[PDB]
Amino acid sequence: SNLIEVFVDGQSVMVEPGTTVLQACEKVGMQIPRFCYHERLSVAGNCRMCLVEIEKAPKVVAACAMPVMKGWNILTNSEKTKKAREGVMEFLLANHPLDCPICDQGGECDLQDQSMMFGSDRSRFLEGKRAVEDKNIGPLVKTIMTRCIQCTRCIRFASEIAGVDDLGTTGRGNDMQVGTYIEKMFMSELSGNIIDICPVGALTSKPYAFTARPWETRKTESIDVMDAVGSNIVVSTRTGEVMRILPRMHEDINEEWISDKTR
Amino acid sequence: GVRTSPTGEKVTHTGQVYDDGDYRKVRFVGRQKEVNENFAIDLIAEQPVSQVGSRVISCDGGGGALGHPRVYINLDKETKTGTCGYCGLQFRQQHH
Amino acid sequence: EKLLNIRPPPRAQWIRVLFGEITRLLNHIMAVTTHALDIGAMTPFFWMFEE
Amino acid sequence: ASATRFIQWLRNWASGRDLQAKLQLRYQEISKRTQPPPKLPVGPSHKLSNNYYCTRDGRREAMPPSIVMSSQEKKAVSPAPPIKRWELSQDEPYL
Amino acid sequence: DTRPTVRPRNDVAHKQLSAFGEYVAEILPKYVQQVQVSCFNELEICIHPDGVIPVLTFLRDHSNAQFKSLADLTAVDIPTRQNRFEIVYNLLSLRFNSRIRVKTYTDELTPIESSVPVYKAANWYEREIWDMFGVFFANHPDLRRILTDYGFEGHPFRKDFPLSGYVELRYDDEVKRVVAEPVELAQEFRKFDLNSPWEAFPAYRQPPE
Amino acid sequence: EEMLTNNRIWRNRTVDIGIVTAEDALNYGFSGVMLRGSGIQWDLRKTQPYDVYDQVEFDVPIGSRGDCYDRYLCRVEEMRQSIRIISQCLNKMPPGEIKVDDAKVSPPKRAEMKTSMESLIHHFKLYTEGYQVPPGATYTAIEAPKGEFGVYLV
Amino acid sequence: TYKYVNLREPSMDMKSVTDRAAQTLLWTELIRGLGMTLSYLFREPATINYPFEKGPLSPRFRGEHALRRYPSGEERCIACKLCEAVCPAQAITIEAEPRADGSRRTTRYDIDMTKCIYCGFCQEACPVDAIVEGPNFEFSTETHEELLYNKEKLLNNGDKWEAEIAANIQADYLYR
Amino acid sequence: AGLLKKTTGLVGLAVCETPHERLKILYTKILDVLGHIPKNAAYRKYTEQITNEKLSMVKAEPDVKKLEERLQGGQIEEVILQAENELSLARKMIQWKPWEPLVEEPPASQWKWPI
Amino acid sequence: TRDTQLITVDEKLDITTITGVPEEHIKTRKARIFVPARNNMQSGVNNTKKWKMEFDTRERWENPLMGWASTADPLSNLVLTFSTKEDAVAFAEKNGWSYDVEERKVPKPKSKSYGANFSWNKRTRVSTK
Amino acid sequence: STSVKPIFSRDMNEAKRRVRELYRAWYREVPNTVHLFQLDISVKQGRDKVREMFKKNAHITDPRVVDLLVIKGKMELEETIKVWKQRTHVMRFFHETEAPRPKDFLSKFYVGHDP
Ligand code: SF4
Ligand code: SF4
Ligand code: SF4
Ligand code: SF4
Ligand code: FES
Ligand SMILES: [K+]
Ligand SMILES: [Zn+2]
Repeated sequence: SNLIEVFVDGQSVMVEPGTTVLQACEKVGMQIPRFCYHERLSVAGNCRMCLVEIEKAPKVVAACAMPVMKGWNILTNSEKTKKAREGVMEFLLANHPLDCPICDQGGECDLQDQSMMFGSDRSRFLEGKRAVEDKNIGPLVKTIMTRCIQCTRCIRFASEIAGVDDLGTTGRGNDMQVGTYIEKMFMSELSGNIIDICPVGALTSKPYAFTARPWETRKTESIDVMDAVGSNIVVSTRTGEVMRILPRMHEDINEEWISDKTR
Repeated sequence: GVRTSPTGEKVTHTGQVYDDGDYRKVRFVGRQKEVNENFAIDLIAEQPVSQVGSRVISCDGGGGALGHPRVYINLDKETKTGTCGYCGLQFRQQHH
Repeated sequence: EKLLNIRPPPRAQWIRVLFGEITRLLNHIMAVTTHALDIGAMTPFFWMFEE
Repeated sequence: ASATRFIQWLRNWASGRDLQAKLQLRYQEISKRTQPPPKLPVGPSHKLSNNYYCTRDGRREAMPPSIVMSSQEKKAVSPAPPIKRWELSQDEPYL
Repeated sequence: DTRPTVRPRNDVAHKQLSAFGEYVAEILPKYVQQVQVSCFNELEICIHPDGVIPVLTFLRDHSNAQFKSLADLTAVDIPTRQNRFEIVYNLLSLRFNSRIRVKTYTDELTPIESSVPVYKAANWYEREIWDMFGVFFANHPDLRRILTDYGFEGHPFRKDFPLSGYVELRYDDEVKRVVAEPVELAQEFRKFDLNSPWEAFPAYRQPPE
Repeated sequence: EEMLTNNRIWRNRTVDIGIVTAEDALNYGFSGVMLRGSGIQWDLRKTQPYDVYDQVEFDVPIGSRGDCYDRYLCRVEEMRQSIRIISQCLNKMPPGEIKVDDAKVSPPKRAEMKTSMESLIHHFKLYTEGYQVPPGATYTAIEAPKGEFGVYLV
Repeated sequence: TYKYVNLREPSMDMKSVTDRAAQTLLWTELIRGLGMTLSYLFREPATINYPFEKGPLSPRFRGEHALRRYPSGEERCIACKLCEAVCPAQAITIEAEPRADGSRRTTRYDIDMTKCIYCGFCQEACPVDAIVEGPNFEFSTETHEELLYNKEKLLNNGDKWEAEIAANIQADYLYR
Repeated sequence: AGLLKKTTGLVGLAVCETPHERLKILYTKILDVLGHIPKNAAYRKYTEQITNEKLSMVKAEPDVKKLEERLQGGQIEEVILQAENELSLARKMIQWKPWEPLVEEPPASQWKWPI
Repeated sequence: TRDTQLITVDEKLDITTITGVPEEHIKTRKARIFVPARNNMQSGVNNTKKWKMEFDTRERWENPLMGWASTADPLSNLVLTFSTKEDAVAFAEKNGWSYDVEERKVPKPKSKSYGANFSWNKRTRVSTK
Repeated sequence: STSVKPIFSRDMNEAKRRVRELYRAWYREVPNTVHLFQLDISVKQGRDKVREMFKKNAHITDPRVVDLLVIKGKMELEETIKVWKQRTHVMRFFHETEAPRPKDFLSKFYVGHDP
């Protein structure tokens, strides 16, 4: 066939042309770190957390946006790859606020877990952090944008999945802020999903605010009945009480999204 | 402060009070219901709003390592005060 | 620590040996004096349990 | 420590040792209950440079067991050299 | 090897134990199924359960083994396997100042040969395995429950046994006796999901699917 | 010892009582003073040392008759050897930190957890999820005050 | 290195044999034991006059729990639930919601003082020093229900023992 | 041989008055049992190797104290006791025949960890 | 070969009578064999690699004293991990439980091109970056 | 696939010999159990309880499962004979302090959600 051969840490794998370095590592069970890449949105390549060394190449490549060339040996655990993940994680946490105890994302946060799996264990940052002013985008999504890492997943989702071009980046540089610029409400039938695709606690559920923590919930896999689509959901419960509703991936029904009524 | 429902049972700071028909009130017969009278919501509101001449101010809660993690608060918004998410202290920008 | 593949720092190792041997005196005082108490001798229990 | 010299002699004589030198009751020789604040040192990883975690990561240097034999001329060997014989204490060989 | 926070690696012992592992396998090919040495220099001999007595007797009596002390005997319950149980022997050699692990397996219904003839220490350890796991040991002097209550039903250390059991005790005044009734908890044990969804150790990754 | 060691009443209750032979002690899984009371020269603090026990000097008491009396002498003598070790620990105590300088295993100082983003993440995760231990099984044993105390951790 | 504890041979010279004969007949070594206990009779007893004299403790003592406040009077707890997650005995139960002013605060904070093992992990895990184990060790009760503390009991403990808790922390926070 | 030790130091282990004679008997007896083991069995080759090495030292060290150091097996009575344990094992190894191929391979994932 | 003098037993493995479990918890239960779904709040996929066996949820009520969540179900916290679906089904049938099996859901491979973000004549051109 | 090591019995005929032997041992021991433990039940009640316990496991057809039941049952008899059990343990077979749970659908429907 047209399949080309690439190596992931020396293991051969046959991938279709156009496949990305990140997708080639999935074929062998390896998951590359990521904050901006989502398998159902456009490729951004702006978090630089997926940098992976390619053998016999002096430069690291964005694994989420780099197509695989034939005969490449992707080194997912070399010193260069691991030193690229520590630097990027160090830059993500430089201005991030010490909000973990009061942040609803604590315990199920990709920034926490990838900081403890791919980053360093301390900080050499001896300055003052940045502070951003919060924004109101409706009664459903609570915004604390000091925690935003400018991953643009909410921008791509709102424009592509929801077909609403209301979110964007204003300013430039370290002062780049995600928002609607003007006082506007991102009220859409798929508006609640920006909570999930936000890796940090910048976007969180307002009804669910402060009620529970991820580890103490019990997950019941059920079906949504608010409409005839039959969206698959997870009913999170704690001590005999329903706490929140979450999407459950089903490729042929609802992807990994659910409408606001369901959520 | 501490309120009292019509039955005379003191309402806690969490809004808890047994209804008239609730049998669980019997546990207080011959004893007392322990209610803390120093409502935090009331006390924190008594603190004055501090004026600071900068866009961004930081709060560690007072005492350094005896306080809370140091967070940074934005004061650009002129229609409200900036509030610390740990201790509740409020800050404002000097004449903007 | 063997499974983690880490090593405790030298000062911690000495404290653990220090209190490991203070803990040995706690055990042997209990063992010897309660052994004597069962056999009948009762006063050594009181002298060494103040230590 | 308040015992009279007569009783001190009597208790010393009966036990056969100078008890007053090693009293089992503590007096002002103990440390003060209030002590000055400490300033604890930092570990060897409290550096600002040449301190990447991939160079000091113990957990990531653990490997799965090395399989010697699997079912999927030579000299006899013991698990280790025979244990060396112990030597009698030079401090107090016989109690 | 100068790194303060990383455990030093002893490669001399790793070599010696690997050589003795082959030594055992060459002498007992009839039972030895697998041999391995961990990164912390511990040797494991995996055997067919029919070789419990031959393998242990060799290690106890052989001149170059002299494993004359049974440090411990225990079982591990892994429900995913056909032989869910895994009988583990830890032996200590005072002559050669070394330790070895012998591992076998059995299911709920297959007996395992008793080790009492080799090690008298195994008398009480095998009662514990039967008591807490339900593994029967053949030719045991007196096989009984050793840790659970009299008339206790079930083997607690099985993974499918609930943490709080099925019965609880209280004193009933009507019958002037201590009675057993189905378990009810004023506060249920809260189950936490703590596993991170991000792989921690690439070196131990399994082949896909 | 003035009350027990040379007391004839005490010696009657202990001498030639509970004799265990050296070969039976090993085959029954005995350890510690039970082995040493029968003359077996074995102490894990000297043969398989851990921590810093190879940097301290002490003697291992050894019995000769394997009876309750000899094992009593070993315990009284070990208490003297523990004072010997403590004297060396009090003098050779070094400076430095007291937990491994690896915040992915041991929590950071509270002053660091309230100042550094990385430390707060690690304090949060260590006290909620804990640190992951790589797969494997180990049998670790020490010379506990009353024998070989071991853990088979999987 | 090792040493024999009971490997000795008694000298068989006539004087030594007679010395042992006197010991056997005249009970010499049994009178040393009498002398040893006689000396203790004249030593000052080590007994303290409780409850008027209390055994010494240290600032690190782990006693009765208390929920602390800031100098402003605001509660320190922000319902992070780290103490609930690390509690070895699962003795802590927490529920929280947005307060009327928007703050993150608990509507429930229960410690079952009969499940608690008084280990101090909860105060090691708290990021804001909200939950502490105080120096009180005299709180025995006449009923099992009085040891099931709720947020109201724990706040009163904080308002009760703050003058002492704050001083003990001051004397120990540089070791934490 | 020199002076005869008064005690072995191990409870229940009597002092042997003819150690060199007793060790020749046992080591020789071991080599006789190993003959009935198949010539290519690893137990026969290894046990014969070590047994001859021990037997060689016994026949070249008339002094007991010096012989203990060369054998490195503790007191001479411990070495005699271990020669008797090697003889019982050799007799039992004949009835077990562990040199035969593996009785049965385990299920495919019987020794996989983690589950 | 073996010399243990084996015997032939031809019948489905069943240990319900020797496990010690009460009758009411072998016949009225329903064990759900499934691969846990990804926690949508994260991107990691390491929790969706092993099969699990959880039982049906029973009643939880409110403790009249402290309001805690009380239960009378001994198997409310019982989760078993299996390497394969057939391993899970074998364990369920061995212990007599009734089981429902949910087939694994794997994300489908997707064609991701960064060059499609800037397309000459397609709707995949992005208005923002 | 079907070859397995037996515990004691090679077939059901051999396993049922042990079951009947165990029933005799229990049948003869009830009169003493009601006597030594001073149970307030009669021999008829106790011997009917033994019969009930045996009948619960009458549908078994696996000789290995039957052997475990006899082995477990023999251990129960040993504790009763030697008075390792107390009056509480013997009387735990009768559930005297448990209110009889409903069996029909309507009764279970009213009182709760369990099947
Ligand atoms: S987004 Fe994650 S790292 Fe940032 S404060 Fe929230 S939980 Fe902590
Ligand atoms: S708000 Fe969340 S999803 Fe949007 S850019 Fe920031 S981190 Fe990404
Ligand atoms: S001291 Fe320990 S057991 Fe007690 S509440 Fe705190 S963490 Fe839980
Ligand atoms: S750890 Fe402290 S802040 Fe967090 S819930 Fe417990 S008491 Fe509150
Ligand atoms: S995941 Fe590739 S740069 Fe963000
Ligand atoms: K989010
Ligand atoms: Zn603050």
